Amino acid sequence: TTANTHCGADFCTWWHDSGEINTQTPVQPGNVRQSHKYSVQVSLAGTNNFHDSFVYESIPRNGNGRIYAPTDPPNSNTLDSSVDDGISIEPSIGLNMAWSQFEYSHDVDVKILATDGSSLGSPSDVVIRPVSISYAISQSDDGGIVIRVPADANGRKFSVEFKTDLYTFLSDGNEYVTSGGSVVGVEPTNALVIFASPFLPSGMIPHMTPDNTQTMTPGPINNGDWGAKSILYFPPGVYWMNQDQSGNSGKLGSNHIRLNSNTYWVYLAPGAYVKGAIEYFTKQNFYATGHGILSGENYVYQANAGDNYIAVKSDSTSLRMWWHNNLGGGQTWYCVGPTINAPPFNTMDFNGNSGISSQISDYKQVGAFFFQTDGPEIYPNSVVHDVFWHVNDDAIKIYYSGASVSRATIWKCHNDPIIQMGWTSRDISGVTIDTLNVIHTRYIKSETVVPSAIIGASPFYASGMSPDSRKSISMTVSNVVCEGLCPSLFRITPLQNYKNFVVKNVAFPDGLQTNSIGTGESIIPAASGLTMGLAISAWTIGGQKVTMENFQANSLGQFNIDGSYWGEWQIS
Repeated sequence: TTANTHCGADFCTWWHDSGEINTQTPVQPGNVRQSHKYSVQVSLAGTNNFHDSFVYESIPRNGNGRIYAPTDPPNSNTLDSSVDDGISIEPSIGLNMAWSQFEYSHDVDVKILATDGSSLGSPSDVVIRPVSISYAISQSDDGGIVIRVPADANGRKFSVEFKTDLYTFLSDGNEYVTSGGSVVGVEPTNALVIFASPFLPSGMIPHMTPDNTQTMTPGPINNGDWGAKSILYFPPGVYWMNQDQSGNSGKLGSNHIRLNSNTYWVYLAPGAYVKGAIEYFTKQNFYATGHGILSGENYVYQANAGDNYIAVKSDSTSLRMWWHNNLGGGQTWYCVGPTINAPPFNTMDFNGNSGISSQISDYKQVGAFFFQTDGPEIYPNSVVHDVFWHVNDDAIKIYYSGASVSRATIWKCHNDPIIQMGWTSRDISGVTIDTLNVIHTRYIKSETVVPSAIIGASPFYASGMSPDSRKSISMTVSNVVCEGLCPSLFRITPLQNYKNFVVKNVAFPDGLQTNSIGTGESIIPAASGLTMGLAISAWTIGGQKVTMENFQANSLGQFNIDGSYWGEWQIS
């Protein structure tokens, strides 16, 4: 039955006429998975004039289950039993992520109701993360929860969490368990994320004509349907890859969009939902903008675009959501507005020549339950701001100089650190990360090869390598909050020098883990001939300051930094 939406310059919501409630299997090709538990509505602030806003839902394994090929029957267990895809207990306890996005320029109220017979609870039972930004919350007479969201040029991106819905993740140090063990995370069984986004900057909506734009028609995407125009435009509606590379129809997750070199802009309207992935070929500056969604939900784990999209890992040919393999040099990617859902592998890589950078803002990543779902690369001189990324691998990969990352909210599953700087020797300077909110983690294991930490550097990816004393990493990391019983601040295997490395204003309000798993302990081992020039200040845990008197492994900071570095680093 019919939704009551609103779209003006004040705020904009949307719907889909092919929503499907489904918690177990893939949705139909032309359908969109819709929240089984929540409705969301938006009104101008204080007016009690509520309009429907679609609530999407994403589930572990996308309903496909453990399958080797995208044409396999769902939940048929064709993936080899030895492959760990990053999912274990999550389906049996009902874990999923729902979200709703709208556009706004004026203060609004957001109303949430349950649709499955649940009681949401009183307003005092609600927590909104990141906790750095608080909200006025009230209860309506029908039991609904109402949140006042003020206008903000940067928008707001937040998780609404109800006490009686929370699941407690327990681990024995090797696997999640249903009782006993140690607490490694507390988060919604049924997550609900709100994206209150600003309207796009005028320069990030392309000027489209019939001559310069291929306008797509909702329905199946057959090979070549995307054409060869400057701009590829997806208006509101549902779209899905429907053929394999040979042109056989009725196959999902069996191809991606290899753009003509003419096409430099992909524009996703609000209310567009595209099941696919994008590979650019152009040698000029290129774009991904708009408030639509690109979803990898039909792709299997590690889907190999060089081998029929099956679940065989290749670092070179496993499918990225945003990809390029033919860079010309002197290029910038402009990514402003999009949401990606359910990536099968690493989310973004641009290859071919080193002269690349990105400007990324108002950019979201959800439903990333699989291993290897890292955040986008942070190429030289990139500027990233106002992002919300769910990840089960490296969130922020600092491999290049000059980059800035600001106002990033990260929801971690159980693999690799928040910030990653390791794998090889690197020379980096001029990097700033500020206002970083880590709102959840749920590490099963305490690890250093894939560091379970906020600031991490993995050891050498290959044997017969030596740390390089002529190289150094320098950066500033400021205004960090980790919420919940948290992992360690630092796990760095030194592969080169650390110099003028500033870490300031870092808070762990709920404490570090202090369990027998050991995840809370920071670890920086000896590395002969290298310096560890860390300047740490204003580090608090549970509201108490970490100082030179309580930093140690068996005290508050749990900072097991090797004694060989004494004097090179300081906490103040």
